[PDB]
Amino acid sequence: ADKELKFLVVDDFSTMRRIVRNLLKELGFNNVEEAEDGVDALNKLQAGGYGFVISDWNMPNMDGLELLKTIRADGAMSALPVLMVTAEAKKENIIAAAQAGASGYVVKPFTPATLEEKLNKIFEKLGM
Ligand SMILES: [Mn+2]
Ligand SMILES: [N+]
Repeated sequence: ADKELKFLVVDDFSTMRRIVRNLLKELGFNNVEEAEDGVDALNKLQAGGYGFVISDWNMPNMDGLELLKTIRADGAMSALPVLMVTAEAKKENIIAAAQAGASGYVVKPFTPATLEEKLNKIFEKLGM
């Protein structure tokens, strides 16, 4: 994928965002910004420039599932890739994410290898 691809990393906890940001850097992606909930995320997304969202599940103000649905229903942002992160693979979460059109899911805690594989799966599928 293009190393200038701009990522938005969304989580209400700084430590989780820092993990993802560092992993993206290791993979060669330095164009990365952070958001602390779904509303903060949409505010950044609608300001423009983003090509990929990595979002947690549970957040105040607007949670990750709601963020995903809002993105998918948006007349402009509908196609934006969104990788959802879930604390544990409760089948209901995984199912809900799939139904709502998530690009992929990853269960935390996750290894660097797992995130890399998940991202590449999405890139390759989308011809990125
Ligand atoms: Mn959370
Ligand atoms: N939700």
